[PDB]
Amino acid sequence: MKEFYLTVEQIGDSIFERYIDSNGRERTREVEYKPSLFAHCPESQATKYFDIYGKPCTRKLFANMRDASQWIKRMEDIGLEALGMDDFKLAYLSDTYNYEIKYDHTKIRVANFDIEVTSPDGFPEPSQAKHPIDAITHYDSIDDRFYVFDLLNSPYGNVEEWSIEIAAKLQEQGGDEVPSEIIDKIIYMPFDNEKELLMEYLNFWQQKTPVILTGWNVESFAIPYVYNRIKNIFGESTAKRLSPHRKTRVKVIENMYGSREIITLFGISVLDYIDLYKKFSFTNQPSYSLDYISEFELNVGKLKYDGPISKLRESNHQRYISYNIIAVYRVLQIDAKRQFINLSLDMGYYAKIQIQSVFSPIKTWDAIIFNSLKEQNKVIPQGRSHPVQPYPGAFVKEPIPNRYKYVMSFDLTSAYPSIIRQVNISPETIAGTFKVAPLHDYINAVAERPSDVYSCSPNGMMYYKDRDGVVPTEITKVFNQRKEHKGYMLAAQRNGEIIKEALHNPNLSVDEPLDVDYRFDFSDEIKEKIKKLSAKSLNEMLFRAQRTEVAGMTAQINRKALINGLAGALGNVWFRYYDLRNATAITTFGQMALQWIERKVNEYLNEVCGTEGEAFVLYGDTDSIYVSADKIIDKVGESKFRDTNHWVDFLDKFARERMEPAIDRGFREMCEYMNNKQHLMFMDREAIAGPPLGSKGIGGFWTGKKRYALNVWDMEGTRYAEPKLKIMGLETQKSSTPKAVQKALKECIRRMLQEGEESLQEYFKEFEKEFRQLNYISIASVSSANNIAKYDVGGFPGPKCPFHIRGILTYNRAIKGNIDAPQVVEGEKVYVLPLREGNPFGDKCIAWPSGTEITDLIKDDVLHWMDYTVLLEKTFIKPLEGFTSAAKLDYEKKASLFDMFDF
DNA sequence: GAGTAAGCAGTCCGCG
DNA sequence: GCGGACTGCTTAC
Ligand SMILES: O=c1ccn([C@H]2C[C@H](O)[C@@H](COP(=O)(O)CP(=O)(O)OP(=O)(O)O)O2)c(=O)[nH]1
Ligand SMILES: [Ca+2]
Ligand SMILES: [Ca+2]
Ligand SMILES: [Ca+2]
Ligand SMILES: [Ca+2]
Repeated sequence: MKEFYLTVEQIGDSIFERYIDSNGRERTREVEYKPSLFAHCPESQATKYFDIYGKPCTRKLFANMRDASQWIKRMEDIGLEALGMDDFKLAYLSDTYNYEIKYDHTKIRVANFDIEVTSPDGFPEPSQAKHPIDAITHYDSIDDRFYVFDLLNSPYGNVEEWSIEIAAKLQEQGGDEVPSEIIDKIIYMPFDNEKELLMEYLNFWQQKTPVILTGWNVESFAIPYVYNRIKNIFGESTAKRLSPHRKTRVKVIENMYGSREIITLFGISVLDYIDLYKKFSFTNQPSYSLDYISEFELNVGKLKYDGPISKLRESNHQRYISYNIIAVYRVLQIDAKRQFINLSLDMGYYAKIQIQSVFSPIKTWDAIIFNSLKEQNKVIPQGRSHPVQPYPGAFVKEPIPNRYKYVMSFDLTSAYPSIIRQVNISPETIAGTFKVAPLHDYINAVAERPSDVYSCSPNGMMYYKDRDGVVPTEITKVFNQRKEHKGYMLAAQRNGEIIKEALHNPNLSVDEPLDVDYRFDFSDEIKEKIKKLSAKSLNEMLFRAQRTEVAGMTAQINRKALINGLAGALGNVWFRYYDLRNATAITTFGQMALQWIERKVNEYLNEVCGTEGEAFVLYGDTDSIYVSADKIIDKVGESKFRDTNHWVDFLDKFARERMEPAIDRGFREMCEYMNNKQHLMFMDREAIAGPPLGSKGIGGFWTGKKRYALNVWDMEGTRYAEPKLKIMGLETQKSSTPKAVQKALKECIRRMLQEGEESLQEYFKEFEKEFRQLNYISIASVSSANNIAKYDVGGFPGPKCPFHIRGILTYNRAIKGNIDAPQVVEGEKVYVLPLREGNPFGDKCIAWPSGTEITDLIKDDVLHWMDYTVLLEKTFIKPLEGFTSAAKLDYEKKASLFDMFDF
């Protein structure tokens, strides 16, 4: 097989690489790597190395990596550019794997682990590690085994062995309900003292050395706790055995809020799953506890136990160990669904970076572009310092706040990357400039055509048509990968809907789910069988379909993120190819595009409807337009339609057969106008929205920019079995809005959009009537707790103190001297509740860590003093007021002359 | 060390 | 009691 790297590190003048050899065996090697860098030379000098602008360079081959670094300094002291890859492990990887990396995941050791630590004195800080590590579950992807390290004897209690028989029993049977599919995979190792447990853990670590190290919060908790604990017991160099190359760094992160210390284990690629989740999932959760995310991603119940975690090992060791094991499994289950480890690996090897560098689009693209240019013997520029400057982004049309009955939306395929490719925007494709007209002049086709010769953006930039830039070339490769996966996700999504329609009439027989590939639209024959299947079979199929759609989602959305990342990175000063002319070329072309096509669409629709100057485009943002289809519908008359699906079919056909061509024609003209390399402005229909036919539903509404609601029947070709709400920006979409209020507001919106004013009024009355009976957590607000110290004036609120911070300060005072009350962590999320005046907390609000029940010592008082009135007004009524007034609708029956009668 | 646009809640402060 | 300037947080794209 072809060889591929596992990890690479630079240590002095040495490259340390773990790799898989041709026999598929894991190896390590120290390499005295001899780097190269480049200096411009005169034209007189024969060379095969040119920089990106075509200037000749001379190769400087250094005897070691320090030599190359010193040379960079000397070049700075002279005032001349030092060209080439300055991150030597990237050059090494590039030189060592000069071919497309084909990797095999079954040879890559992936470790998932979680430790337990009993603490009678509050949170066990990793930097101190003054408490015994009393459990470790470590899952090894190559043995496919959960290795369990269990401390029986500890200063905090001596316990009996954990029972695999009891762990496997149902909870309702006194057992721990450890999932059956992993019972046979547990290897249990009890220990009578800490020292032998850790020694045995290290010895096992050397034998099964992680390549990818993951789990939940491993980077901030488990890894540094294990390191510092081993350090304190055995010494630093023993703790250093956690590194395959016996090198570590007690690191520091430089950002915006705080000052922490994590451990860099050299020769290991750490991907804390919480970080993967935050980057790749595109959710913002009110909490990031594993219980919460597990419930969210998998619909498994919260791991139940009695009393604090600081007493769990002693009161119920049986459950303590089982839960340690289950928590490890849960991350594996989330990854089986989301597939972020697979994605990370795909991207890492594609770019030829250290795998942990997937968190940095900038690093990722620097490597991709470097490897691309090197193939053509081109020499990359030296990174330069730049001052941070703001620059303009997208256009957003101010919408008229209102209800909007029928709406058809259209949006450009991969807009920013497509602009890059259309205009040929790259550092080396710059041809010059032209004198700009005001933007509106391009929008309205009155401005002098920018160029006969070059490809242009209305920002003033000109690019070569006759040659490809490394940016367009490489962004196109990743775009095409993205396209393929979106194709799979949408097919699976459509297949899902075929299955949901078939569940309306489930057959009564014993059958099996069909062996199909959900990535491709079901054949007619498959559709026929589906119509005969049992409910059991169908639901299993729906599950499989939905798991396929999730996988395509992960793979498509994050390749999209990567390419969109390339466009944004051009405006980041740390990017080697930083250039505000290129960044601005994209955004400004985007602004023109959106407003250009708004004009063309109003023109076209006025023409086909035989009217003039009517406004069909009601709203737009970045690359999207929203079209009022009321007149399209009135033109034919609502009477002519059989059911809802009939008119959805009409507008679908209208968009595809009439509008899109007119849109295409409009953009091809703009392409010619800007003399672009390639026409790539593809604006496909997104949503088809309206009320159910015959209903009092209002279809949709806008309250302002980025704030709207649509009852959608078809989305990018997916015809839903049931209408689905498309809500953007409104409180139901915000993680700060309480759970039960999101739910309540959404149901209000659903009623407005599908049923009408009377239905809405009915529901509102009920909610206000019953809401006081909701669980306090479900009605608590959520906020990130940033810069807490800044507003802490002797335990009390300082000036300009934010509401949620004041609650944190209220919490701190009420738990002062409470030994095991959970401390709020700076930068993390809290629940927040308003308090009635005269409460025994002495302030107007309280806040405690999200995802957790509030400590029982102050829960009582919180429940008693919660201010339901304020909580409803603030989170529910006031947003609902915004929705309804914009929609010209009432949530409560207004007073009227009819009040004089008895109905 | 991907980007900008833009909405809403809240504090401070003015207002016979 | 509510506006406007201000920060903080959060979303749409
Ligand atoms: O996180 C983001 C989101 C958007 N955009 C910019 C760049 C985006 O190109 C642009 C439009 O945003 P969408 O309509 O959501 C996306 P796109 O067109 O990428 O992908 P489709 O083919 O529609 O799934 O906004 C960003 O720069 N960053
Ligand atoms: Ca735990
Ligand atoms: Ca788009
Ligand atoms: Ca059937
Ligand atoms: Ca869009």
